[PDB]
Amino acid sequence: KCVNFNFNGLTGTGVLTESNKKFLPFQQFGRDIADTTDAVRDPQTLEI
Amino acid sequence: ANQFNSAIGKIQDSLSSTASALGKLQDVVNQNAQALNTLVKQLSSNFG
Repeated sequence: KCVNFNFNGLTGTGVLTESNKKFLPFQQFGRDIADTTDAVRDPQTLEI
Repeated sequence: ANQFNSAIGKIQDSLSSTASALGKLQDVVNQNAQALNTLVKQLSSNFG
C-alpha cells in the first residue's frame, strides 16, 4: 500500500516491496543513483 | 555478384568489431541521460 513511511531516521512515502537487497548489520538505509533512499531496514525486526 | 555479396558481409564484421560507428546514436541517449541525471542532482543542493 502507498502511505507514509517513517523508520526512525526520516519521513517519506512509497510502497514496500520485498527484494533481494541486503544491508550491513550496522547499516540503516541506502540510496539509488538519483541520491534518493530506495530502502530502509526495519528498526525493530531484521528485514530489507 | 561476388562483389555485391562480399561487400554486405563486411558490414557484419564492421559493426561487430568496431562499436564506435554507431556512436552518433549513442550521444543522443547520453545527452538525454546526463541532462536528466544532472537535473535530479540539484534537488539535494541547498541553493543558499
